[PDB]
Amino acid sequence: GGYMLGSAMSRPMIHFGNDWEDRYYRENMYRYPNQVYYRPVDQYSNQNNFVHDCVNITIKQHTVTTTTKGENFTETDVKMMERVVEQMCVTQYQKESQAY
Amino acid sequence: DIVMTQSPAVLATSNGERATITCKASMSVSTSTYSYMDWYQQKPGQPPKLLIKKASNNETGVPARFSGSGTKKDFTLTIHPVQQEDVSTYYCQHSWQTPLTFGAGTVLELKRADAAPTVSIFPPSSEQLTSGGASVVCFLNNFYPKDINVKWKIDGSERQNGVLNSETDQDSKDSTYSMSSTLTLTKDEYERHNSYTCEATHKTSTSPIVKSFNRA
Amino acid sequence: VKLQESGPQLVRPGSSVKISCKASGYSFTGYFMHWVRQTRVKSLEWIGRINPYNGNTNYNKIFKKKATLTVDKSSSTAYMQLNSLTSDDSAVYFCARSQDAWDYWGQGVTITVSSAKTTPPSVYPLAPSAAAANSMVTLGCLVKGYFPEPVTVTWNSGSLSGGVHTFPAVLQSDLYTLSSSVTVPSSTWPSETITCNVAHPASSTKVDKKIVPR
Repeated sequence: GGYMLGSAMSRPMIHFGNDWEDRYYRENMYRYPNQVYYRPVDQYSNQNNFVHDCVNITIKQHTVTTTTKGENFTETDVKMMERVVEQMCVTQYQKESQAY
Repeated sequence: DIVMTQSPAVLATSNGERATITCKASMSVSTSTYSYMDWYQQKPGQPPKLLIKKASNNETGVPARFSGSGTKKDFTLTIHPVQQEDVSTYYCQHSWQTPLTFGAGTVLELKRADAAPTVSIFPPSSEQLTSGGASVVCFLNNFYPKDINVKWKIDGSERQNGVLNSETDQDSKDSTYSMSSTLTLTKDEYERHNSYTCEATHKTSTSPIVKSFNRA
Repeated sequence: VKLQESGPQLVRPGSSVKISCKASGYSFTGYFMHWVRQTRVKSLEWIGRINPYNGNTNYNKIFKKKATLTVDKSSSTAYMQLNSLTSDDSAVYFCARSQDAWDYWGQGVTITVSSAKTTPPSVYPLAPSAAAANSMVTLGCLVKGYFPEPVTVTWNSGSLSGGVHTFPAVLQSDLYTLSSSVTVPSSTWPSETITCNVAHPASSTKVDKKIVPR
């Protein structure tokens, strides 16, 4: 809806500070997005606004399309996706900055 | 919603022995690597306390005599050895989807040796008499088993009307029970009589425990 | 980690209430917050959840339009507003932090939906009869004729907790009655003072009743 889809990218490796989350994330990150939806930077006041919009649209769209295939995400998945998509949305912002 | 069928509804277990609480889910709540089952413990007046998440992981500070096991549709909370502080109601809860529904709960109670009640009787206070009321109170404290009966007698004759009774849940330190019984009269009624008696009848005595006072 | 809820409330049938849940000690937006109530039957009834990160909510849809969940990120506080309350909504309401498990809970908020009037308790000391049995001594406190629940009863402002039994309140004729016993060695009372303290939030009363001999 005026949103672009960026190129696929490496999913960042997150350390959570405890072995359970660390292992859960490593084993499940293939289920999470590896490209983000974004609007052009020129439609946002600052980077924080670009990023928050990017996180929420990406996760919402990812939840919808994977649900049709039978995916089931729990709260742990959503909070991990919020953390990894946040970093990937920051990267997308930086990729759009490199266009200059 | 997922339906979880928790059993038994009630569980009595001896000190130091093993208690096992079962939860069957209406659909699978596991993958081949993770199971989405939590166990809580609730004591009177407190929110539930999380003991175990993802079927088998103890919360920090939960003693290792608690353990969670199972997979797919069948899950178990085991306590061994059970201690006095473990008396409470336990619940399973899945985390596969919302709503995170609960089993109906299991009331776990400790067994122990018989304990006779400590019985105390209390005349009406001056403050209460001043405003025209007269409550006589009888405490029956720290007994076991929980089945007890209290009888009020005024001037030797059984009195049933005007009696209000309240029972505590099992004590977390000595696994006993306690009961309070209050006989409420008007000040006028109270002063038409002299002898006031509560009689406790309990497994531990073949004759009742009697506490009494004379208004004189 | 602490979740601190607002105090108990008495509300008339048909009106609204807003309960707060102040979180501290963790990243507020890193966890969902659930609201649940525990009924007279002790069953847990889910109300809904909110994601503080983006404000998204999921409701127990069987409720319809009874509840509204919001957060204030500036104060890291979660709010549950309940509309058009009935007596069946009387319950203890809890907020709880969640990531696939409710690991920290608020202390609960007792809501009473009733047209009945607030009544402060009468607090009566229970001193033993003038007979000197000597193993220990048991004293007590009778809290009579109040509405609504709850009251808080402590002995010596909370410093006396061993040997205490506080009995569940009993509802009769639209008024609650509660009692508490405290057991101490015979050498400690009456030489040392023992007082029961009774607070009734709904009537904004706090009463201290010293137990005096005779």
